[PDB]
Amino acid sequence: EKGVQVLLTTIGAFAAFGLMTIAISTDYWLYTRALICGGLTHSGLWRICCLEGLKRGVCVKINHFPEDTDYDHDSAEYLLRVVRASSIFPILSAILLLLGGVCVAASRVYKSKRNIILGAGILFVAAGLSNIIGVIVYISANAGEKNHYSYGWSFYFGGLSFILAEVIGVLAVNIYIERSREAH
Amino acid sequence: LSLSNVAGVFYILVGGLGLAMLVALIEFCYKSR
Amino acid sequence: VGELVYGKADIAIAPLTITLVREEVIDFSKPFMSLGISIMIKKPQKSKPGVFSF
Amino acid sequence: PSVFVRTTAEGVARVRKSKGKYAYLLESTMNEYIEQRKPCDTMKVGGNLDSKGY
Amino acid sequence: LDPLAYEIWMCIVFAYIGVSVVLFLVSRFSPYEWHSEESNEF
Ligand SMILES: NS(=O)(=O)c1cc2c(cc1Cl)N[C@H]([C@H]1C[C@H]3C=C[C@@H]1C3)NS2(=O)=O
Repeated sequence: EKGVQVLLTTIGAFAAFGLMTIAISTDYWLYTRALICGGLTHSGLWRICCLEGLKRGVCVKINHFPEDTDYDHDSAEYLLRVVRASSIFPILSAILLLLGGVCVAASRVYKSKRNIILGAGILFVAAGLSNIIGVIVYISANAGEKNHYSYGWSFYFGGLSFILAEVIGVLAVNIYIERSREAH
Repeated sequence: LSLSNVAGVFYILVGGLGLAMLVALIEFCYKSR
Repeated sequence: VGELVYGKADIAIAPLTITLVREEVIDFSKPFMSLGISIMIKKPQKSKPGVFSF
Repeated sequence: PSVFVRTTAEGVARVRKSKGKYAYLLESTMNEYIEQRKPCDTMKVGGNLDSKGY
Repeated sequence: LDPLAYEIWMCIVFAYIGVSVVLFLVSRFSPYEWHSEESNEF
């Protein structure tokens, strides 16, 4: 209600897009122990960077395709590794989030066409789903690859991005409903 | 249970949600005409 | 076999497999083990129960 | 190249250093002994193709 | 909570929210169905 929900909608859109991009890039997802350092590390999404051992603060990229005695021949495992490496589902969530924010901003321009906002809501919901999928594939890949491990602040930022995206979808749909109600 | 063991049903759930939204959009466009 | 045939050896106790051609040149004893030609490979990794395991 | 090998341990190493691209045909006794010994990175498939006795 | 690892509980919450939002949307975005007798409790 109160007609100001567009503000919260776009603020949430920009905030969640920022959180998602920050999480995709900062390389702080997994606090664990690796033989590369073995020692402590703060691996992320694209590149691993140790914090312990002879070389501290040294960052190197991770292969995602080690010699597993033809284990990469398995169709399911190969597909999972490919998706994890490309990491296209979180990217897709960010893209959909950005497009939804763009549609919401345009709504202030083309107020005649309501379908813009419905598209925005659908985009945000789909972004939430894609973020879920990215999280699932990331975790399943890590498991597939009994030590101690823990998740970094960037992962919780991704979770916040998902929650925000779904809330925004709700608000956009409510906006569209009210507008149609008052537009007969 | 790790998440690797029970991921398939999550994939199925997400596919179902996508399918539902697609179907609803299809019905929406159809009843628009 | 050369050691026994060419006099360099008097007896032999070992994982030595019988066969016709080898038996046509030297006397033999009775079997003291059972065996057979068998395959050997590297343990394939434990395939996790794939998707649709429910 | 020639799949053959000079000695048993050479075949063991080859199968354990081939990413599962090499299969070695040896007896049923040495095979089991190896299976029981660490790191136990190998296994026996199928049944004996023929029994011979030592 | 030991029988199900922490990750599964997190993703359960995520999917509960996703499903609830999707159901709300689907049931109540098409004005055609609920325009009359304004029509659904979802
Ligand atoms: N350890 S085992 O089961 O493989 C095994 C196998 C065999 C053994 C003894 C043992 Cl312990 N001796 C017999 C021999 C003994 C006498 C009986 C047969 C031969 C002559 N041959 S065998 O059948 O090849």
